[PDB]
Amino acid sequence: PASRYLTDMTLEEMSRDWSMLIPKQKVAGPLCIRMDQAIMDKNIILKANFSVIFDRLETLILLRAFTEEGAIVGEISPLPSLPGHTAEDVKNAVGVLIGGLEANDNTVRVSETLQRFAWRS
Repeated sequence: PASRYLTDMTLEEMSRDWSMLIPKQKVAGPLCIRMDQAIMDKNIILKANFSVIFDRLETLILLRAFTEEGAIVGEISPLPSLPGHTAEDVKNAVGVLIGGLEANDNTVRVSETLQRFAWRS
C-alpha cells in the first residue's frame, strides 16, 4: 500500500478512444473482451497495464491490441461492477482474444509484461 503500475502503453495509448467497425464483444468472467471483427491479415501486439504490488504483477487495469501502425483493434477490461478477477481469469480472457484475432488471419504477439505474467501466479 499503495500500488504502482507497469504498462506497455504510453499515457496516450490507454486514454485514446476507439471503436469497432464490426463490433464483437464477449464477457469472460469479470472481464469484457472487445475485438473489431473487421481486422484481418495484420501483425498485432497485445499491450497491458497491471497494478504492481510487492514487486508482483497484481491485477489487469487494461489490455489493448495494436496493429503495427498503432491502431487499437482489441480490448480487455474489467466490468465496472468492479468484480475482482484472478490471474487465470486474465490469462483466459487473453487467449480468447488471441484466438479471436488469429481466426481473422492476424499474427498476434504479446508484450514482455504479459509474457512474464503468463508464468507468474
